[PDB]
Amino acid sequence: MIQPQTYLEVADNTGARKIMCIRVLKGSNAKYATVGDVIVASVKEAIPRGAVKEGDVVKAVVVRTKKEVKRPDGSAIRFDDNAAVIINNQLEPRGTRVFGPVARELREKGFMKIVSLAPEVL
Amino acid sequence: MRHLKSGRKLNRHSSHRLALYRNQAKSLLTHGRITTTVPKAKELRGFVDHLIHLAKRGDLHARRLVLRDLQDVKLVRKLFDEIAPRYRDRQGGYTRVLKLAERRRGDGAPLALVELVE
Amino acid sequence: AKHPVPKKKTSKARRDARRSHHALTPPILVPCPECKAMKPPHTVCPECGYYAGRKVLEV
Amino acid sequence: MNRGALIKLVESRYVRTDLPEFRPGDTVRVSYKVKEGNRTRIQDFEGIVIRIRRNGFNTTFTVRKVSYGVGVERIFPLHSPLIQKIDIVQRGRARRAKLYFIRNLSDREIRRKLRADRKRIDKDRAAERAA
Amino acid sequence: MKGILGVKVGMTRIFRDDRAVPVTVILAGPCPVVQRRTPEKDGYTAVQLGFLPQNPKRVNRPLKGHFAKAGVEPVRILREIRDFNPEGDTVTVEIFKPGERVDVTGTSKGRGFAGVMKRWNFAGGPDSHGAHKIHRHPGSIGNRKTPGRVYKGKKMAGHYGAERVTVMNLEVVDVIPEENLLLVKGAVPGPNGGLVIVRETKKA
RNA sequence: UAGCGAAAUUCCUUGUCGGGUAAGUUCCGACCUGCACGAAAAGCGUAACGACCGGAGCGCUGUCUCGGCGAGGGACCCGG
RNA sequence: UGUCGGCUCGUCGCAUCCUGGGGCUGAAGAAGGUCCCAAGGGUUGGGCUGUUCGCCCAUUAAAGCGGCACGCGAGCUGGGUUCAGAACGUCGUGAGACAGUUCGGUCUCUAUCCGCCACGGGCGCAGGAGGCUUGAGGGGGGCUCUUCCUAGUACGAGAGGACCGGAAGGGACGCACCUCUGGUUUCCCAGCUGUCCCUCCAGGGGCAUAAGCUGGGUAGCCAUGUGCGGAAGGGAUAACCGCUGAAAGCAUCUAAGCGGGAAGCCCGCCCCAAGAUGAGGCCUCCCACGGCAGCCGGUAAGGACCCGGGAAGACGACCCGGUGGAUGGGCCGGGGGUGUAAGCGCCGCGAGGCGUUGAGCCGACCGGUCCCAAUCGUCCGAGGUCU
Ligand SMILES: [Mg+2]
Ligand SMILES: [Mg+2]
Ligand SMILES: [Mg+2]
Ligand SMILES: [Mg+2]
Ligand SMILES: [Mg+2]
Ligand SMILES: [Mg+2]
Ligand SMILES: [Mg+2]
Ligand SMILES: [Mg+2]
Ligand SMILES: [Mg+2]
Ligand SMILES: [Mg+2]
Ligand SMILES: [Mg+2]
Ligand SMILES: [Mg+2]
Ligand SMILES: [Mg+2]
Ligand SMILES: [Mg+2]
Ligand SMILES: [Mg+2]
Ligand SMILES: [Mg+2]
Ligand SMILES: [Mg+2]
Ligand SMILES: [Mg+2]
Ligand SMILES: [Mg+2]
Ligand SMILES: [Mg+2]
Ligand SMILES: [Mg+2]
Ligand SMILES: [Mg+2]
Ligand SMILES: [Mg+2]
Ligand SMILES: [Mg+2]
Ligand SMILES: [Mg+2]
Ligand SMILES: [Mg+2]
Ligand SMILES: [Mg+2]
Ligand SMILES: [Mg+2]
Ligand SMILES: [Mg+2]
Ligand SMILES: [Mg+2]
Ligand SMILES: [Mg+2]
Ligand SMILES: [Mg+2]
Ligand SMILES: [Mg+2]
Ligand SMILES: [Mg+2]
Ligand SMILES: [Mg+2]
Ligand SMILES: [Mg+2]
Ligand SMILES: [Mg+2]
Ligand SMILES: [Mg+2]
Ligand SMILES: [Mg+2]
Ligand SMILES: [Mg+2]
Ligand SMILES: [Mg+2]
Ligand SMILES: [Mg+2]
Ligand SMILES: [Mg+2]
Ligand SMILES: [Mg+2]
Ligand SMILES: [Mg+2]
Ligand SMILES: [Mg+2]
Ligand SMILES: [Mg+2]
Ligand SMILES: [Mg+2]
Ligand SMILES: [Mg+2]
Ligand SMILES: [Mg+2]
Ligand SMILES: [Mg+2]
Ligand SMILES: [Mg+2]
Ligand SMILES: [Mg+2]
Ligand SMILES: [Mg+2]
Ligand SMILES: [Mg+2]
Ligand SMILES: [Mg+2]
Ligand SMILES: [Mg+2]
Ligand SMILES: [Mg+2]
Ligand SMILES: [Mg+2]
Ligand SMILES: [Mg+2]
Ligand SMILES: [Mg+2]
Ligand SMILES: [Mg+2]
Ligand SMILES: [Mg+2]
Ligand SMILES: [Mg+2]
Ligand SMILES: [Mg+2]
Ligand SMILES: [Mg+2]
Ligand SMILES: [Mg+2]
Ligand SMILES: [Mg+2]
Ligand SMILES: [Mg+2]
Ligand SMILES: [Mg+2]
Ligand SMILES: [Mg+2]
Ligand SMILES: [Mg+2]
Ligand SMILES: [Mg+2]
Ligand SMILES: [Mg+2]
Ligand SMILES: [Mg+2]
Ligand SMILES: [Mg+2]
Ligand SMILES: [Mg+2]
Ligand SMILES: [Mg+2]
Ligand SMILES: [Mg+2]
Ligand SMILES: [Mg+2]
Ligand SMILES: [Mg+2]
Ligand SMILES: [Mg+2]
Ligand SMILES: [Mg+2]
Ligand SMILES: [Mg+2]
Ligand SMILES: [Mg+2]
Ligand SMILES: [Mg+2]
Ligand SMILES: [Mg+2]
Ligand SMILES: [Mg+2]
Ligand SMILES: [Mg+2]
Ligand SMILES: [Mg+2]
Ligand SMILES: [Mg+2]
Ligand SMILES: [Mg+2]
Ligand SMILES: [Mg+2]
Ligand SMILES: [Mg+2]
Ligand SMILES: [Mg+2]
Ligand SMILES: [Mg+2]
Ligand SMILES: [Mg+2]
Ligand SMILES: [Mg+2]
Ligand SMILES: [Mg+2]
Ligand SMILES: [Mg+2]
Ligand SMILES: [Mg+2]
Ligand SMILES: [Mg+2]
Ligand SMILES: [Mg+2]
Ligand SMILES: [Mg+2]
Ligand SMILES: [Mg+2]
Ligand SMILES: [Mg+2]
Ligand SMILES: [Mg+2]
Ligand SMILES: [Mg+2]
Ligand SMILES: [Mg+2]
Ligand SMILES: [Mg+2]
Ligand SMILES: [Mg+2]
Ligand SMILES: [Mg+2]
Ligand SMILES: [Mg+2]
Ligand SMILES: [Mg+2]
Ligand SMILES: [Mg+2]
Ligand SMILES: [Mg+2]
Ligand SMILES: [Mg+2]
Ligand SMILES: [Mg+2]
Ligand SMILES: [Mg+2]
Ligand SMILES: [Mg+2]
Ligand SMILES: [Mg+2]
Ligand SMILES: [Mg+2]
Ligand SMILES: [Mg+2]
Ligand SMILES: [Mg+2]
Ligand SMILES: [Mg+2]
Ligand SMILES: [Mg+2]
Ligand SMILES: [Mg+2]
Ligand SMILES: [Mg+2]
Ligand SMILES: [Mg+2]
Ligand SMILES: [Mg+2]
Ligand SMILES: [Mg+2]
Ligand SMILES: [Mg+2]
Ligand SMILES: [Mg+2]
Ligand SMILES: [Mg+2]
Ligand SMILES: [Mg+2]
Ligand SMILES: [Mg+2]
Ligand SMILES: [Mg+2]
Ligand SMILES: [Mg+2]
Ligand SMILES: [Mg+2]
Ligand SMILES: [Mg+2]
Ligand SMILES: [Mg+2]
Ligand SMILES: [Mg+2]
Ligand SMILES: [Mg+2]
Ligand SMILES: [Mg+2]
Ligand SMILES: [Mg+2]
Ligand SMILES: [Mg+2]
Ligand SMILES: [Mg+2]
Ligand SMILES: [Mg+2]
Ligand SMILES: [Mg+2]
Ligand SMILES: [Mg+2]
Ligand SMILES: [Mg+2]
Ligand SMILES: [Mg+2]
Ligand SMILES: [Mg+2]
Ligand SMILES: [Mg+2]
Ligand SMILES: [Mg+2]
Ligand SMILES: [Mg+2]
Ligand SMILES: [Mg+2]
Ligand SMILES: [Mg+2]
Ligand SMILES: [Mg+2]
Ligand SMILES: [Mg+2]
Ligand SMILES: [Mg+2]
Ligand SMILES: [Mg+2]
Ligand SMILES: [Mg+2]
Ligand SMILES: [Mg+2]
Ligand SMILES: [Mg+2]
Ligand SMILES: [Mg+2]
Ligand SMILES: [Mg+2]
Ligand SMILES: [Mg+2]
Ligand SMILES: [Mg+2]
Ligand SMILES: [Mg+2]
Ligand SMILES: [Mg+2]
Ligand SMILES: [Mg+2]
Ligand SMILES: [Mg+2]
Ligand SMILES: [Zn+2]
Repeated sequence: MIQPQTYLEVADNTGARKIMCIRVLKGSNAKYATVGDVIVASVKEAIPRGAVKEGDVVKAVVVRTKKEVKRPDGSAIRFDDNAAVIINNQLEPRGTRVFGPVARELREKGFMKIVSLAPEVL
Repeated sequence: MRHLKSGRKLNRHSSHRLALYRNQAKSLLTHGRITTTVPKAKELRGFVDHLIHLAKRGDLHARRLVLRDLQDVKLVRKLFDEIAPRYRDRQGGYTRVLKLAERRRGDGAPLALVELVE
Repeated sequence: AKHPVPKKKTSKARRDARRSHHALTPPILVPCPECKAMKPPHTVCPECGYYAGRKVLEV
Repeated sequence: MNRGALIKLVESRYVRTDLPEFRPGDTVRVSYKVKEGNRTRIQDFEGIVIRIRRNGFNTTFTVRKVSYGVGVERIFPLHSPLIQKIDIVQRGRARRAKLYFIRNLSDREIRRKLRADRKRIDKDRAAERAA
Repeated sequence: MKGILGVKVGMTRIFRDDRAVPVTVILAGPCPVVQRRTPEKDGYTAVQLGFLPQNPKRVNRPLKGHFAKAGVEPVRILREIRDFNPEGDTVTVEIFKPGERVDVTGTSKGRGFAGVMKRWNFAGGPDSHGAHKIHRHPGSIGNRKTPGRVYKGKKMAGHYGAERVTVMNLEVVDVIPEENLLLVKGAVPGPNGGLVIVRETKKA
């Protein structure tokens, strides 16, 4: 359940470290964004000389949340951090790698390049 | 809403209600029959019946459990030696409550009597 | 709160019409099947001490 | 009528019994059936069970594991037809029923606070000897 | 337009095609007809149904004669299904088949005197910043001298619950003739053990 | 005059430039066209101090998204 | 007759921001421009500043304009402004002054009437009753986006890119629900500190909150969780488009007549509803009781009182039960929560550990069982007006 002001850990090699949600791209007035949702976010912390810098307004896609995500099979899944991955306007991952596991819902929502770059899809 | 919530509050907080049930259990297990208001009467039954059945069990664990609520060692000895045996074949219903005719003058409280079965 | 207050003195008609539901209902009594004394049902007879056909209380 | 009997009766067809018992603290490998694209495989989930809810057929248990530096929790229904098998890999002894606190402990402290349950391990070895 | 009386028994979920589907279990059948409403005798078409057998000692003479006219044992509940006419004299769960879409009607759980926030989902007030004793109050209710009154039907505080509620287009997950059971997918108004009516859906 | 200046003073005014912010009529740093600072009704600075008045951050939160449940004393019923 | 702005709560207008239906276009397509019809629903979150307004950020189908004492302080707020303090600029010899700036600065427990939300009591609906109903008339609801197939086709040099028709998936909103997810769970269980006590050890109780603190947690009530709704369809139309066709040999959508045509109107859907005094309909039950359209009295069908109670509930109402009985309490079984009780044995100098032992305890949930408590009863209650 990511909403505006929520801090996300970036799980790629774009140079960013923490972004902050500022909008959920999902209709005119969505309240929360879960796994597989594209958001607009302001970069709040980055390593030097990266692909992006602090203050950059980028679009990301959430890959794991601290809220649990319910699945039709009756089961659920929950992670220890709310994490996102920066993307471009063509849903492509801007970085070259992703770190940590990502959720399987992404495969349903057309993020095959992030799913392939994942070390483990859960 | 109160849907399926058991037990009364009796305009008392937790410790006050607990001590009320305890003191009435003591007074009853002593005198055999006490006069109380009808709600306190209808609520005593669970407490006293559970204690009496526990005394019917008879072992040391039951004596310590009952002594948690009763504290008085002599009263518990009386409950195990005199009161318990006369309910050896009775399964539950060790107490009874009968409504009294006339109310109370100061406040109009409807009274009742709670006594131990024969 | 700005202290609401009665606008007009209530007419005797209106106050008595409001009180139209104040009448007491008389008690509910039955004869005790031992001393035939009138007493509330489901209570122990306070004139003979009997209930359910046996002594319970000294009257 | 007995409404609880009716509920249990409707549930009866789906009740699963071939799954080995365990307690909060045991390390477990759950072989779960997973659809991805365009097939269905089996993905394993190995971790410490931190909680076991009990509601007859609606009993669900939660499993925690560190996966590549990220704490992951999965909740499974005991009578789910997607759990192919469950394998006990270690018996731990917990003084508690709910194991939430291990979300704030390091791995070392976790090993210190959930030591091996030598009793139920000896009971596991005591069986396992067929004739 | 088929229907049947029944009692909500409780909620659970089952597994169909690797999907956990929530169900309400309803004890519907059996229900015998005790009267039939015809256009020539009453003005419209309907079927009066009876549910749950009753101790005859608890039934009074008028209802007893009514039951007897149909040659039907005493029953606890009598409820009509309009625009219905089964050919037999007893309605069972067999009328509903898996996959059929239905509407279920029940009596909601009564919430008693309900605040404006529980009844009408009002926003209430601030819980700080000076808000003086109105953290749950409804606020303004009118204008001023114009119109100088309150609208009819203005959402306010009052009773809420224990009212007729109809939930529509619920899939029949399963039917169990041996136990007169009806497994529907979703939520059905009222507590476990409440009276519910199951009819065919009105939405194509 | 020195010093200071869109100021506890600047009408036009959210002046313009820079900083902070995803975005800053406030804030901080500048310029000076000071409507209408200015040197014991003191001028410009000042470590320490302030339940004084601004601005930003970290932490943490039912302040909020957005409300939910629970406790007790009233409110509700009866007697005075 | 409390004056800005906010918050809460709305409702209305339509000069329509969006969604819908159109005409003209300097309308190829896609996208716009302009005018016509349309008020059913919808119209976001944030930075600045008391602001309304406005600018800006990120979105959007869209971020409409207005009325209701510039809606709404016996609903809240009190930042602005508009008492007394203090200061700055400026004015005045001065006391003081400006609305010019700046810091601060008491907003009143009890609703009589109308109105509104809920809810009972009385009477009436010509005999009195138990049920089941019709729906006059009301309210609710009414939203929209993305992708895909059609089809990279019609159209265009190319970029770009459809009508019509057909699927799938969202956002907010509404109603219900507790299987799952997630809360609470005031004593359901365990751990821990300090002190006082029972009884010295052990084992326990009180108090540290109106749970002493911590770790958990049933039923219930709950959203963050789950199901479902917006329609489909029919009818009459608005702008607009026609058919046939005079007056007016032509022409004309019209003067006679007939089609097509909107998220709008009427029905359809859910809910209330015969106080609908126009008091409806159907099933069944009781009956011509005595004395003097009236009165008194005992009854009938029945109803109420009282009592055990209830996911019903402020009271009262509703619904269930009253020994011919499972309604509550107890007891037993199951679920469930807590997580291995006391005691004894064994190991250790000891704090403790092991075994007995998934033990002991254990509210509400699903059941069983007359052990206890609904004992015994009383009061109402038709004799059917007239053409
Ligand atoms: Mg990472
Ligand atoms: Mg920077
Ligand atoms: Mg209630
Ligand atoms: Mg409460
Ligand atoms: Mg109960
Ligand atoms: Mg209690
Ligand atoms: Mg209670
Ligand atoms: Mg009570
Ligand atoms: Mg009191
Ligand atoms: Mg008291
Ligand atoms: Mg206390
Ligand atoms: Mg106390
Ligand atoms: Mg008990
Ligand atoms: Mg009694
Ligand atoms: Mg007195
Ligand atoms: Mg009495
Ligand atoms: Mg006031
Ligand atoms: Mg008032
Ligand atoms: Mg006040
Ligand atoms: Mg008031
Ligand atoms: Mg007052
Ligand atoms: Mg007078
Ligand atoms: Mg008068
Ligand atoms: Mg009056
Ligand atoms: Mg008089
Ligand atoms: Mg005497
Ligand atoms: Mg159940
Ligand atoms: Mg059965
Ligand atoms: Mg794998
Ligand atoms: Mg691990
Ligand atoms: Mg399998
Ligand atoms: Mg019903
Ligand atoms: Mg409220
Ligand atoms: Mg509501
Ligand atoms: Mg609410
Ligand atoms: Mg609030
Ligand atoms: Mg506030
Ligand atoms: Mg205040
Ligand atoms: Mg307050
Ligand atoms: Mg208010
Ligand atoms: Mg006013
Ligand atoms: Mg008027
Ligand atoms: Mg009600
Ligand atoms: Mg099936
Ligand atoms: Mg000079
Ligand atoms: Mg300057
Ligand atoms: Mg400036
Ligand atoms: Mg200066
Ligand atoms: Mg100043
Ligand atoms: Mg000026
Ligand atoms: Mg200015
Ligand atoms: Mg200025
Ligand atoms: Mg500016
Ligand atoms: Mg400007
Ligand atoms: Mg600037
Ligand atoms: Mg900048
Ligand atoms: Mg700037
Ligand atoms: Mg400020
Ligand atoms: Mg200048
Ligand atoms: Mg000046
Ligand atoms: Mg000066
Ligand atoms: Mg001087
Ligand atoms: Mg200084
Ligand atoms: Mg100070
Ligand atoms: Mg000082
Ligand atoms: Mg902060
Ligand atoms: Mg609050
Ligand atoms: Mg509350
Ligand atoms: Mg409370
Ligand atoms: Mg209280
Ligand atoms: Mg309370
Ligand atoms: Mg009084
Ligand atoms: Mg118009
Ligand atoms: Mg339009
Ligand atoms: Mg249009
Ligand atoms: Mg146009
Ligand atoms: Mg063009
Ligand atoms: Mg076009
Ligand atoms: Mg063009
Ligand atoms: Mg036009
Ligand atoms: Mg409109
Ligand atoms: Mg509008
Ligand atoms: Mg805005
Ligand atoms: Mg702000
Ligand atoms: Mg800020
Ligand atoms: Mg603002
Ligand atoms: Mg501000
Ligand atoms: Mg402005
Ligand atoms: Mg856009
Ligand atoms: Mg458009
Ligand atoms: Mg308005
Ligand atoms: Mg004006
Ligand atoms: Mg005003
Ligand atoms: Mg306004
Ligand atoms: Mg006003
Ligand atoms: Mg106002
Ligand atoms: Mg007012
Ligand atoms: Mg005001
Ligand atoms: Mg006023
Ligand atoms: Mg305010
Ligand atoms: Mg002020
Ligand atoms: Mg100010
Ligand atoms: Mg101002
Ligand atoms: Mg002022
Ligand atoms: Mg002021
Ligand atoms: Mg002043
Ligand atoms: Mg000053
Ligand atoms: Mg001066
Ligand atoms: Mg001046
Ligand atoms: Mg002068
Ligand atoms: Mg001077
Ligand atoms: Mg002057
Ligand atoms: Mg003056
Ligand atoms: Mg102050
Ligand atoms: Mg005020
Ligand atoms: Mg006053
Ligand atoms: Mg008063
Ligand atoms: Mg009043
Ligand atoms: Mg009036
Ligand atoms: Mg009435
Ligand atoms: Mg009317
Ligand atoms: Mg109607
Ligand atoms: Mg209507
Ligand atoms: Mg194509
Ligand atoms: Mg289409
Ligand atoms: Mg849809
Ligand atoms: Mg449950
Ligand atoms: Mg739950
Ligand atoms: Mg659950
Ligand atoms: Mg839970
Ligand atoms: Mg306890
Ligand atoms: Mg000791
Ligand atoms: Mg102690
Ligand atoms: Mg003491
Ligand atoms: Mg105390
Ligand atoms: Mg305690
Ligand atoms: Mg918890
Ligand atoms: Mg707790
Ligand atoms: Mg619970
Ligand atoms: Mg929700
Ligand atoms: Mg939907
Ligand atoms: Mg038409
Ligand atoms: Mg033409
Ligand atoms: Mg023509
Ligand atoms: Mg014509
Ligand atoms: Mg036509
Ligand atoms: Mg036409
Ligand atoms: Mg046509
Ligand atoms: Mg239409
Ligand atoms: Mg629609
Ligand atoms: Mg109805
Ligand atoms: Mg009706
Ligand atoms: Mg009628
Ligand atoms: Mg009329
Ligand atoms: Mg009638
Ligand atoms: Mg009719
Ligand atoms: Mg009778
Ligand atoms: Mg009855
Ligand atoms: Mg009786
Ligand atoms: Mg009897
Ligand atoms: Mg029972
Ligand atoms: Mg029982
Ligand atoms: Mg039990
Ligand atoms: Mg058990
Ligand atoms: Mg268990
Ligand atoms: Mg042990
Ligand atoms: Mg032991
Ligand atoms: Mg030794
Ligand atoms: Mg050993
Ligand atoms: Mg048990
Ligand atoms: Mg029996
Ligand atoms: Mg008995
Ligand atoms: Mg009697
Ligand atoms: Zn007597």
